[PDB]
Amino acid sequence: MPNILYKIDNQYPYFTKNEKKIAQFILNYPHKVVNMTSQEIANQLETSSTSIIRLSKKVTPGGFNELKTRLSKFLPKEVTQYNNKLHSR
Amino acid sequence: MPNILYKIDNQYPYFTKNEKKIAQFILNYPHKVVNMTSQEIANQLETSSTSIIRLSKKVTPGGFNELKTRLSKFLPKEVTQYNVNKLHSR
Ligand SMILES: [Cl-]
Ligand SMILES: [Cl-]
Ligand code: NA
Ligand code: NI
Ligand code: NI
Repeated sequence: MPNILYKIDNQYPYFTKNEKKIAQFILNYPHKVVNMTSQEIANQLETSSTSIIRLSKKVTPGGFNELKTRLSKFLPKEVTQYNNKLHSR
Repeated sequence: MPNILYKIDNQYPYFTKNEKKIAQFILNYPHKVVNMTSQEIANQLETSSTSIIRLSKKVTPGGFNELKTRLSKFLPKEVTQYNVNKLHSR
């Protein structure tokens, strides 16, 4: 079974300085990322939205939407009824 | 300021299967947790009280009781006097 965080962690050392900044953010704040727009991430990291998109496409074919989808699989499931579902994105 | 739920949410993906079970319960039922013992949580989750204590110490140095103290800061405050608030109990 694939694991996007495993991939990013192990590819990380060969990324550019800017790619590393974005990747480290993803690895360190994977929960926060899934409910952020690319523009929001860019402002937080003092980079461009485009850069967030390009690194997303580098690590997964479907880019930013797919990165968030994939991340969400490794986040906590949410309670459906308080007497479970995939984490939101 | 620090936020223990923020920490657990963002560390969660790298935890072991058992740690994730415990952490998901804390994240999903944080109010329920503050008035449970580690043995009660263990029985709910079909795991060991020691594993609850270990996960607690992993996320906060004071362990299980400190976990509950920190959680209580993010729970509703309770009414001190009913006249026609205080830190949530632990
Ligand atoms: Cl690894
Ligand atoms: Cl978060
Ligand atoms: Na970071
Ligand atoms: Ni969440
Ligand atoms: Ni209460």
